[PDB]
Amino acid sequence: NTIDVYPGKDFGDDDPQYQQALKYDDLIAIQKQPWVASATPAVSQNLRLRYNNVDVAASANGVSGDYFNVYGMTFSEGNTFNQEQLNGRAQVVVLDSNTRRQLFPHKADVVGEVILVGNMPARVIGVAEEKQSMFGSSKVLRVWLPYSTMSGRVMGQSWLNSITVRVKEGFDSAEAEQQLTRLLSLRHGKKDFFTWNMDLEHHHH
Repeated sequence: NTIDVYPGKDFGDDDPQYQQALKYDDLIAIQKQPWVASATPAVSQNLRLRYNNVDVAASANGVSGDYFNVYGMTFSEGNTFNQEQLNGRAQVVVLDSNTRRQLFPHKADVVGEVILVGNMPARVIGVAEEKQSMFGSSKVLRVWLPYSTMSGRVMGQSWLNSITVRVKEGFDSAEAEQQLTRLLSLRHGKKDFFTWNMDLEHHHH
């Protein structure tokens, strides 16, 4: 009914070698299948975070900030983006627990710190805790900014977190998922991704 496609083998696989599994050309190929109503990517930008002498690759996502709820992430410090930050395109950032450890190993509190997100300074407004979330903790360094702040900023190189494929009404969704899987295995020469098929009504994330 809707089918998510994810890179790698298991939930939580965002290691470097999996980030490039799903291609824009794959999205376009899916989009042309006759059983597909629509197919949408979720995209991160890879950039570098700079704080003092730390300079590290990270994946940044622009989110709408009900985002943390729907994935089961809570905040160990600070909070999610408020309405003015979202409307105002504010230069503010939420850290994952890996990023927080990397940049601020010693600090008791990091809310109010400023980091460079690529070439854009951003005030840290919270730290998200991923360990009890749907997919567990990241294997890489993740940050989140307001979607509006990210839109039109070419902050770095994009990769596909996932592709969500809506199946046309009345089509057999198990067979759809099998066709999707054949299509992509053939384009890749292997099964380096996995799928999660569900009721549109349950796709709350």
